[PDB]
Amino acid sequence: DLLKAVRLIKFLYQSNPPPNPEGTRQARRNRRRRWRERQRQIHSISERILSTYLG
Amino acid sequence: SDEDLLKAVRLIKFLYQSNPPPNPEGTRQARRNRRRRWRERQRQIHSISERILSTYLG
Repeated sequence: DLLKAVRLIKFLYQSNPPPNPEGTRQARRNRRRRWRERQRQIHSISERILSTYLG
Repeated sequence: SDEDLLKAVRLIKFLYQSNPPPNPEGTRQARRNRRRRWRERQRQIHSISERILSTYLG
């Protein structure tokens, strides 16, 4: 069952929608920064899950 | 090094934050339909988090 892995990864990517363009300069910038680090989390996790299937 | 794990746990927290419990308003039938969708999303996040953490061997 690879399918569990792929649906999980799919779900992860679905869960980080673009950040809010609106608010103060710093609310705008802080949300971009948090979006980019969540995306790094999502990538690293996804890498790790697929690595269990080795390669 | 624990970086990969703390990374996982912060994302998991975000996942749970994105599924807040509902306010019990509207028709009783809407209230129950809405708690039901919430439990299914919450269960989804729960199982996702577990597989993520089990990936770290613990």
